[PDB]
Amino acid sequence: LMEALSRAGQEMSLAALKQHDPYITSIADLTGQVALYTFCPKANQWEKTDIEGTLFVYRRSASPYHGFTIVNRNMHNLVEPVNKDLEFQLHEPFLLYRNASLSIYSIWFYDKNDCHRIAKLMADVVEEE
Amino acid sequence: PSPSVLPKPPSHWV
Repeated sequence: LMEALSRAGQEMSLAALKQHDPYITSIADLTGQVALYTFCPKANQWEKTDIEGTLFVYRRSASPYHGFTIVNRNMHNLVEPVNKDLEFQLHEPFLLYRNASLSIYSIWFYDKNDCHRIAKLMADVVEEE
Repeated sequence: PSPSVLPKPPSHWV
C-alpha cells in the first residue's frame, strides 16, 4: 500500500512535470532523498541550498531529449537540461556537476545505490547529446 | 543531510 501510493505519486509527478514542459514523455529514473549544494569559488567552499527532495530523470520528445529536476520538499525546484555542456563527477554519495553557466553543484543522495545508478544514467544520456 | 563539507570540485572547474 505504501508502494501503491508511491506508484501513484510517480504518476502525478510525471504529469506535474508535463504541465510545465509538454515535450516530456516519461520518467527514466527517480530517487528517494537528495539534497542540493552549490560551490562558491570566491569563498572556496560548498554552500547549502534551499533545495531538498526527490530527483527525477525524464525523457523529452525533442532536444534536449533528457532533463532532470529536483522537486523540493518549499516550492522552488531544480531544473536542468541534459545537454553536452553538462559535465559530471561522481564522489559517492555525492554527485558533482557543472553546467553551461559554469556554476558548480553537488547532489547528495541519501541512498548511495541511487547515487551510483543515476550517475551512470546521466553519463549515458550526456554521451547521447 | 551532510554539513556543507563535501569534497572539492575538479580543480579545473574553478
